[PDB]
Amino acid sequence: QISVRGLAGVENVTELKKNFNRHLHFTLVKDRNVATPRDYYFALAHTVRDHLVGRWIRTQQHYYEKDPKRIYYLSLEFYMGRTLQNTMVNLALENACDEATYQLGLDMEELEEIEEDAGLGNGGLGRLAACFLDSMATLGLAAYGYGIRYEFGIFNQKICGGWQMEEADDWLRYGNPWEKARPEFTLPVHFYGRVEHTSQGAKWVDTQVVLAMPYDTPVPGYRNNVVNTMRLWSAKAPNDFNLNVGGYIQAVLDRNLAENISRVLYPNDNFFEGKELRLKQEYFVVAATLQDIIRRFKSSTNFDAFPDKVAIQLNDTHPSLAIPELMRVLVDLERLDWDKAWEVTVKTCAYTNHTVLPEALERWPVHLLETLLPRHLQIIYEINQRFLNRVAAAFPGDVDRLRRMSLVEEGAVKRINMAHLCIAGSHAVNGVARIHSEILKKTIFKDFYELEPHKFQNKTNGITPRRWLVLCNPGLAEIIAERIGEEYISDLDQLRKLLSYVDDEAFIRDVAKVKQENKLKFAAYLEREYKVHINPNSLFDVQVKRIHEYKRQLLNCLHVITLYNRIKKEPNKFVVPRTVMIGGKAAPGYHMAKMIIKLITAIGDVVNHDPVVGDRLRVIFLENYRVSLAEKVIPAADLSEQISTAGTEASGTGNMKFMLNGALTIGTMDGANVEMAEEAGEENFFIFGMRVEDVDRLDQRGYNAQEYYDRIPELRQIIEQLSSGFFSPKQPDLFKDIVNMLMHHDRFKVFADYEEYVKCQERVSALYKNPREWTRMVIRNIATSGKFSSDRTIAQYAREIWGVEPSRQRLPA
Ligand SMILES: O=C(Nc1ccccc1)C(=O)N[C@@H]1O[C@H](CO)[C@@H](O)[C@H](O)[C@H]1O
Ligand SMILES: O=C(Nc1ccccc1)C(=O)N[C@@H]1O[C@H](CO)[C@@H](O)[C@H](O)[C@H]1O
Repeated sequence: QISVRGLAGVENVTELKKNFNRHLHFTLVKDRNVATPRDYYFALAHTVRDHLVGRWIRTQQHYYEKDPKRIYYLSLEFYMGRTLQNTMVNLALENACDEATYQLGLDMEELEEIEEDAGLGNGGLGRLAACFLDSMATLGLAAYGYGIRYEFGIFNQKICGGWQMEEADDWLRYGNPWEKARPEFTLPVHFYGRVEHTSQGAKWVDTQVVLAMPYDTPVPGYRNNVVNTMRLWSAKAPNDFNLNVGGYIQAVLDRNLAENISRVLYPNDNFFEGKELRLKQEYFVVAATLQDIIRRFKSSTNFDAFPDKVAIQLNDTHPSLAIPELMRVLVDLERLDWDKAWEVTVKTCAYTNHTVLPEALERWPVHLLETLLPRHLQIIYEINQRFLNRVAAAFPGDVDRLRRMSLVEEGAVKRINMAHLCIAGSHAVNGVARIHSEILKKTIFKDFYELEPHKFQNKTNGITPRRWLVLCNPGLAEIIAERIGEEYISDLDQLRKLLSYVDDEAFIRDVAKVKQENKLKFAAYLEREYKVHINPNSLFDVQVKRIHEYKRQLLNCLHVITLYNRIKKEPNKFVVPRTVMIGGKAAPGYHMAKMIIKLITAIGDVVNHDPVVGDRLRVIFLENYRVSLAEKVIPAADLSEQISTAGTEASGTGNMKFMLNGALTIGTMDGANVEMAEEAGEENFFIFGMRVEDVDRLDQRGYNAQEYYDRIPELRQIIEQLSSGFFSPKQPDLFKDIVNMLMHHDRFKVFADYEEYVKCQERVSALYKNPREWTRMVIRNIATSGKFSSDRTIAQYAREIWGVEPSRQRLPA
């Protein structure tokens, strides 16, 4: 149908059809008379997966022959989403499969909807890892993603009576056609035990063993025949585990305890919970991964070359135990001297920070590490002692610096600061957007920057244009390709060529047509699967991201209520119709976040049923926001809400997805919004509110929310409506906690940005009244979105941290 989706050759289509029928028969053990839609999905997945095998085997043998430096990306989260369409896109198989299935009497899009998301992440950090894997393969890097194969991913969100309910994400129930179990590469991981000091070195003894079984998933590069590996570990009890009939049976049942390690993803976004099971998960991935790395390195004794052949990237502090684990193996097992082992470790490891919120930073109680990982604790103490001796030599007499920089935090319970460990043990430390990286050097890691300035870098985040343009918005990808060709898909900077089309009447019409079609398609999705009715001609105002106070969904809520109150005051006055869509999951134990969701639905309940409002304002909570839903709503959006308090959103990546897909942005100068505005021009961005400096000034003075309440009559009305039970008639005090927080303990200064936000939103509505000028500004955004390709980001990691050169060169098919 459309060019960017590839060729549908006679030979290919015939071969796809016959292999589809072969799998339906031999693999699924079905015929066409009994086959269900799910059977058809699986037959297709197997048909496509067959095309990966040859390339996968030859990519890995190529790495064996050439022996390039290997990149190991360690993460507790990989938010992959669906794999079928992505695989077809990267293999140029989409049109061929579409044709083949069409001739078999099947709709491929319908089959694609059957696949479960691989929801092995919470949000931004997990999705970044996924985009990164795609870019690393597309850039021909010898890269491996290493993580955990959770049996249960991020929970499925159900909304019941306006409240979030959680249910287990049983994503493996029907099987996963995209993984290959590798039970022959199973490795032991050790826990507990004790440290024994012998004549020659320390020994870690009397441990309990859990097995780590790897599952490999292919990661195809974009049309370069490269297929890299994501290896995810699953926990397995050894056969003699816990080994009378009651006794025998119980011993077998108790194997569950060991296997619980990989059972479920911790559902916290930007928060630290010091649970033993989480620590076990963190060590489990680290221990199994490092053994795999060392084994592969030896199959190339001399560890001087280790950093020349290995890079380990730590996705935040979650796999920070890689540092003392590498030291443990090098010192205790390989018998290297401390100083050499340390040199190797530092040159191998690099650390990426993803948040400055203090509650999110990992600080593990010493007593936990003492029991679970006694040898690692000893190594951490030794690292700390040697590190502090260095600090003391550089800043003599600065006793407070010593305590501030210590890996060991004193207090009620002694804790290890994992971020401090990571900085000490890495040759590179980076933030994820220019403003964030500057904040790291100026505030939370200031002491470390002063000691080792060369270590600190920036690597602004990005998104893959494959999933986030070609896959989810083929219509836009096509109208761009018609003008500037196809090369932009792996060279997004080429989108700048679209600037010469900003006055092109045909292109303006095409951009606007593509958006309208996307909005119609999404409006049809909402009716079919949720029976909700929306005006497709209205401005699609969307805020999708995890529910957190710093992201300020509440500020959005305040604007929504302002609009409703204004309509009610002057009903027969024209307003630009809006569909306000808010979606995202709340962490199960985050009360305030759960209250915010209830508020959103409560506002919708009132607004959506007021006859005076009509089709002029609609408020919808998008249930179960996840990668597959993002691929649907983002292409349909007109306005992207990126309204975090300045200095709180490290980067954001949802922002980039919207920019690439033809939405305009209303946002604070926070995270990557700053660079987005810089790329597009501030005239082409709806910027409002406090900058970081303004927040700092307010903090010095003290933030008094009452001041705003007293001086803004429209804000007073909203608070009074909330408190009185206007939005909860049967439970008048339902939102008392929200009001109290806003008035008395608001860390994120919702009121301080209220006036500027509402004013800015009026300017959005004004522009939307002029479709031609709206679209022209959209073109200016898409055209300057190139910087935010994860290909750019990965190329920078490669050259500036890993010391490897990216390549767009094809491997033979
Ligand atoms: O090939 C497989 N997965 C794969 C292949 C290519 C790309 C992505 C995933 C796979 O899972 N094969 C399974 O191996 C089992 C033995 O190890 C067989 O019993 C299964 O029938 C087969 O599906
Ligand atoms: O810190 C994060 N997650 C987390 C933190 C602790 C425990 C589990 C997950 C996180 O997701 N941070 C986000 O990283 C994104 C990718 O760099 C950024 O775009 C976001 O700004 C940041 O909040």
